Amino acid sequence: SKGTASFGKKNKRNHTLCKRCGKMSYHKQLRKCASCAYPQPKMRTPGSIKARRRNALGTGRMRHLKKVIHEHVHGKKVNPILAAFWKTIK
Amino acid sequence: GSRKTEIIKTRLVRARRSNRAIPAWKSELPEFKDKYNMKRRHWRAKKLKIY
Amino acid sequence: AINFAYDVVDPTKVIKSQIDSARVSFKKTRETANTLRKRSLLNAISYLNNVVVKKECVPMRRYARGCGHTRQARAFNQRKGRWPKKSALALLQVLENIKEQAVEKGLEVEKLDLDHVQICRAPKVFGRIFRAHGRVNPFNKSPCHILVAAKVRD
Amino acid sequence: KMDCQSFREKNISELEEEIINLKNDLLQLRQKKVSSTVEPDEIKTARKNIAKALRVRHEKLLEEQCKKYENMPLNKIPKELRPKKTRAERRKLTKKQANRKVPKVWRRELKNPKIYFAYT
Amino acid sequence: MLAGRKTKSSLRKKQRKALFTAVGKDRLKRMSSHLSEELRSQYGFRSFPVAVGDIVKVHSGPYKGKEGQILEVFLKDYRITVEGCLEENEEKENVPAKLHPCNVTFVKFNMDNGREKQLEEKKIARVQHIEREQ
Amino acid sequence: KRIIPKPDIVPQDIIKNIHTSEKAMRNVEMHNTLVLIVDKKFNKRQIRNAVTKLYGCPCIKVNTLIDFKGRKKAYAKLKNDGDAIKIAGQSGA
RNA sequence: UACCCACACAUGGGAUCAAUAGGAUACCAUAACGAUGAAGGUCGUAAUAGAAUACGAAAGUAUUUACCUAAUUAAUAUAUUAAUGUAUUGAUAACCCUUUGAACUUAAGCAUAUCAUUAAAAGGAGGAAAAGAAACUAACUAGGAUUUCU
RNA sequence: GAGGCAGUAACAAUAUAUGUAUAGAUAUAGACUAGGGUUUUCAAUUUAUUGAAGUGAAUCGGUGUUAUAUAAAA
Ligand SMILES: [Mg+2]
Ligand SMILES: [Mg+2]
Ligand SMILES: [Mg+2]
Ligand SMILES: [Mg+2]
Ligand SMILES: [Mg+2]
Ligand SMILES: [Mg+2]
Ligand SMILES: [Mg+2]
Ligand SMILES: [Mg+2]
Ligand SMILES: [Mg+2]
Ligand SMILES: [Mg+2]
Ligand SMILES: [Mg+2]
Ligand SMILES: [Mg+2]
Ligand SMILES: [Mg+2]
Ligand SMILES: [Mg+2]
Ligand SMILES: [Mg+2]
Ligand SMILES: [Mg+2]
Ligand SMILES: [Mg+2]
Ligand SMILES: [Zn+2]
Repeated sequence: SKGTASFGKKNKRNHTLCKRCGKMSYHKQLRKCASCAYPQPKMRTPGSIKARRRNALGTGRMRHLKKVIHEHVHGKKVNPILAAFWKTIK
Repeated sequence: GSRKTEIIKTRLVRARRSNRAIPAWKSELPEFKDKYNMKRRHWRAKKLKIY
Repeated sequence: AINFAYDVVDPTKVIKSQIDSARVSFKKTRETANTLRKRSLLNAISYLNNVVVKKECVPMRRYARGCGHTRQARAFNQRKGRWPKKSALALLQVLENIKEQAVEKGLEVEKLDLDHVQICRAPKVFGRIFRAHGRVNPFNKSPCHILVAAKVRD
Repeated sequence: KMDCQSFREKNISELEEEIINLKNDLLQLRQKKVSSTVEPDEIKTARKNIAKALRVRHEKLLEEQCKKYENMPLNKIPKELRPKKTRAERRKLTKKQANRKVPKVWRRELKNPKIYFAYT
Repeated sequence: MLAGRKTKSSLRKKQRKALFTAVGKDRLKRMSSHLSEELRSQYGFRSFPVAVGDIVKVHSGPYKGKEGQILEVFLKDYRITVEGCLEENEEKENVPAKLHPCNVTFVKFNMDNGREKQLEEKKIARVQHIEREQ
Repeated sequence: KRIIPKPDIVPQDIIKNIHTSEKAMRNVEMHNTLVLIVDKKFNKRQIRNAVTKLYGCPCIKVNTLIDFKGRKKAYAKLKNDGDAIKIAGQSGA
């Protein structure tokens, strides 16, 4: 049958983790992520308008860009050992 | 199923740790006097999707 | 903290007791408690024990569509009767607690009478069921509040 | 507690013996947590002592590197000691290179300089 | 308008967010108190922030007139407790009262943790402001 | 390979403490073995070399384990008799 | 006893009114990424720790920065003598320059036409970009590189 | 958010005067893989809630070779 009698036969799993995005959308036979398209260098364009909200620039941790913005507003504190050395460069 | 890879075990250990009620030493504080956890799950109701 | 609808003229010699949101069906405890008012407290505990051992019946008056006839309901000039178990055990626990406060305040047990008996509805507790062709229907239950006051005779 | 001033006093060889003796102190404290009682602020002061001690060591090796590469051009020194601004600025050409001009232009403007004059 | 932004604004909600989410030295200066007249002759400024253990006197409110020493300071609530004052609870009246430090004037100081160094630094900076004007 | 290096790996970095369970106490007396808790990233060869540096007693074989709570435990056999009772007494267990 | 009406007192539910560390629109300034390892992810660190939040074995308050990731003991090219040095690769969701390019719809039907030098898609840079010093406009008593407004 | 129909349809209901036992009744049972992930064991309070403990490999699986320019837990 098509209904209740055939849902017992579903015990095979096809998608696994991806290395780059972290979602469970990496096909193990086609060898390609269905969300980020992993083995290619460039990332995939998302499917809808709401999909650009979910992982944009700024919902993360921003380990580096938090620093770069902070030197724009306030000046950078310098190391005095490094400051004396750069004046001795030719 | 007693035959796991490395990634499946490391993800499964972390998912066991996060299913816990609030400890009793924190509940005596004024902040958490009546507050309780809402993100608990049951092992028979909802599945974890780890594969 | 349900308030009573009883108007107390004398603060002494009036004993109150209360259970809030008891896990008994509402339509069955209403049927048992309709004939407890204007009775002695000793006659009530003897009467409710006969309902558990099926020797006296309860006359169904308000919610009575589909009840079997019996001969034990001739004492009330009626023709319908039933013997609910779990509703009678919940009312028996209330009447024992009134008897204990009377001996603590030193009152006389025989002189007491039942004066104010009312019950009312309570908020629900929801449930679930799974029917044919994959549809889901509610399966909830309905508790009640129980309020009883006792007064000495003159 | 320990001050950051006392670590700057000592020698390089004397700095290393402290880090091991501080690391031995954390071992006996952690065993006390399992088999006994531990005061509610005792481990945290011991962990922050080693973080202050390692930071003086990283500064003392760095001043040795500056004396070795003191007077050289920029392509001789390692890339970590180079000054960093951003990637788009390192590829920009200098102020001296941008203002150089052809001999037909700078010879002409030297003959007719600027004049300061008054109202109309 | 994140937290502790210290703005020049006239809206009701923008100014009140700076009162709740202030931190640092800005939280200290909200809890200041008025000087006595004889203390004003010694130094010359108007007010100064409040520390623990100096003798104060209430000048307004239902507790008017009483004088006591400071027992606690609560930075998260902008409240203090003064000796000799009682407040009713559901069991007793032994609870000390909680007051805002804008209703109190202090009479005698308390010199701890370099307190004399700070007071003499303000008295130097005040008179230089007067010499700029003339 | 870098200019300024990290310091050397010291045996206080690998061993954390000594387990004090009921199953660990049976392994001390009847079989002269020590039950330690180590860090997760180190292998079998470096664990056995560290134990003979700390307590000064030779260790022969080490069986490791990763339990369900995320730790890593080691079962360290000792060569000479009476070592494990002496070590656990001086360490305070 | 049940059915109906009137009055007084108690249950059930969250409408009305008042407040508010939240949003919406317009204007002004800025227009700072990445092989010196970015954006994003996985796992760990609290004296008694779950969610949230901050942080990397120096880990729950001026340096360090675990493992994947353009992810690189490489690839396409240049210079010196198989080795060494130099330059490019990834992110964008507004404005700018090229390539490719529809149909729904209107014509009261429809096939040239319109929607349209548009939407989607691809390539390339900057705080702006593109354009710019007549192998022009005019028929007057003649004007004078580009851009923007009426 | 809460009614009528309505406590109506539809489902569950072994014996002993003293018992950690004497009897009755229904159902074949046990191991590897795919899937599940602490349900395991014990203690305390009433198929629940909280807290501890528990998985040890030179010879048992993977990591190795290939199926005529990415393939095997038989
Ligand atoms: Mg199949
Ligand atoms: Mg397939
Ligand atoms: Mg499996
Ligand atoms: Mg299921
Ligand atoms: Mg019937
Ligand atoms: Mg059914
Ligand atoms: Mg179904
Ligand atoms: Mg092993
Ligand atoms: Mg249209
Ligand atoms: Mg048409
Ligand atoms: Mg039409
Ligand atoms: Mg048509
Ligand atoms: Mg066209
Ligand atoms: Mg411009
Ligand atoms: Mg240009
Ligand atoms: Mg049946
Ligand atoms: Mg359990
Ligand atoms: Zn992916």
